[PDB]
Amino acid sequence: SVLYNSASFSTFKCYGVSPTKLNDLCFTNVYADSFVIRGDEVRQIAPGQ
Amino acid sequence: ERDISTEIYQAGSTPCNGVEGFNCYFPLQSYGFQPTYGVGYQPYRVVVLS
Repeated sequence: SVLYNSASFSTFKCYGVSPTKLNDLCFTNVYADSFVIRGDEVRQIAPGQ
Repeated sequence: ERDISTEIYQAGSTPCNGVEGFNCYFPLQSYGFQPTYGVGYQPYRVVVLS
């Protein structure tokens, strides 16, 4: 309900896998990260970059 | 079936009516393929004779 279509929380800059169909597939282990932005805006977060 | 009809897809909060960027995309983009590249990637002649 508040995962993807929250519409009021923040941005969701993501890529690669479908941001809608993953709601059905079930995983075993889910990782959580508490870190800080890379430094400029988001820029250097990109494959091949 | 032909697919001539073109229209910008809308699944988020943005209709993407010429406002590309900031979580907004446009399917048609320029590839920028210079000649001296991986000729193995070159498109081939595909024909179907039903």
